[PDB]
Amino acid sequence: MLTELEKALNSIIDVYHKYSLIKGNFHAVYRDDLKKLLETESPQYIRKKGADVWFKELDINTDGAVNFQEFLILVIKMGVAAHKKSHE
Amino acid sequence: MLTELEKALNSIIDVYHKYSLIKGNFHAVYRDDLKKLLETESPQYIRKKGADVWFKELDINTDGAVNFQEFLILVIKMGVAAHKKSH
Amino acid sequence: MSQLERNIETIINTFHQYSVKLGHPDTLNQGEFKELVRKDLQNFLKKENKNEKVIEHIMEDLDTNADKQLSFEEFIMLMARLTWASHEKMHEGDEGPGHHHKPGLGEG
Amino acid sequence: MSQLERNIETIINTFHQYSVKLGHPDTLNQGEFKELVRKDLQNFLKKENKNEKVIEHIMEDLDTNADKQLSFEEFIMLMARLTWASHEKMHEGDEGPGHHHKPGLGE
Ligand SMILES: [Ca+2]
Ligand SMILES: [Ca+2]
Ligand SMILES: [Ca+2]
Ligand SMILES: [Ca+2]
Ligand SMILES: [Ca+2]
Ligand code: NA
Ligand code: NA
Ligand code: NA
Ligand code: NI
Ligand code: NI
Ligand code: NI
Repeated sequence: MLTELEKALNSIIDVYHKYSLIKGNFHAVYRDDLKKLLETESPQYIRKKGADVWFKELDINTDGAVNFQEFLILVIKMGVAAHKKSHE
Repeated sequence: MLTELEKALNSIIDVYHKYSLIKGNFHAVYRDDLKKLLETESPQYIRKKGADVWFKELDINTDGAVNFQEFLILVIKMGVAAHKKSH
Repeated sequence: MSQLERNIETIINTFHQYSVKLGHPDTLNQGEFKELVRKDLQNFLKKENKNEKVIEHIMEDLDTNADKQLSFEEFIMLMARLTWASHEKMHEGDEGPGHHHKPGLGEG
Repeated sequence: MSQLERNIETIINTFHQYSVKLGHPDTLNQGEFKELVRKDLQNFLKKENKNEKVIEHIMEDLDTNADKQLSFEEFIMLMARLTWASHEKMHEGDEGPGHHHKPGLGE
């Protein structure tokens, strides 16, 4: 059985696929999909930046959606922000 | 023998290591190293954004350095910009 | 909190379980980083745990400021890589046409 | 031009070498993508080229907007993946010390 940390990493994969499997490409979170992702998965201090501001920054190749590679940019930034938040 | 496209991808790996092997971590390009990378490897319409602005955009985890995966963000954005500027 | 927040908290909790032991309580030294990988990453890094020198080079690659300590900013890159590798394992040789996840990293 | 611009130009020229053949001269279809992978990526995707259905699913994953075409914005994610996978192949089982690059993909 996987450890709690390893289960947490696979759970992050499940979180992304709850919004990338909605429509279109299986590994693409579109601008409307990211809005539903942010409003449901991210805290208020992350949502306050704006869904459109997040999408323009996450869409690295500017193809119209957020793949799993670009989604890990959000997980990294959310993890660093949540770590500093625990020491406040 | 590798093809010209595959040699171009391995050459991108070497371009990064010409600045990440200068000092410190072997897979980390610091702020001053990125300014050298941009002034040497990137065109004028990429340098016009600013080295400090590029560094803050590329440093995803904000650890004071740009690793290889964060450098690929610059390669992707330079490639799309070069394709959009061409023709 | 959401599912993603609880997953990130598990990363922060696991990091703090060991960083507080020796030296600076908010960073991982070589001993603390080895214990985290040996126990909490015994499946995702099962082959790497068999060679201690490989574990040392992973931290050296993660230690970007070269202080022989792993801050959370440097440590979370390992979490993103293992999450990326686990998803790549699920689509190893995927032929479609639909979406299906095979057993991920560490046969889990 | 610099070395990085030289490699990006190679990526752009290789893309347009096949995208201009059929249909829209700025995108790749399944046939134009297969030919690019078959010969220009015969070493990086050697094992993948053995299965034709695998090459199709790669383009399916790359097709972000799901219009059965590959714009350069979508195609360049494959170049970043293979560049990443090649650098990872150079550090496979790396024990150190220092920095070294083993042979990469297709070697
Ligand atoms: Ca994208
Ligand atoms: Ca960084
Ligand atoms: Ca410590
Ligand atoms: Ca450090
Ligand atoms: Ca397309
Ligand atoms: Na999608
Ligand atoms: Na360096
Ligand atoms: Na075409
Ligand atoms: Ni902390
Ligand atoms: Ni998937
Ligand atoms: Ni290297």
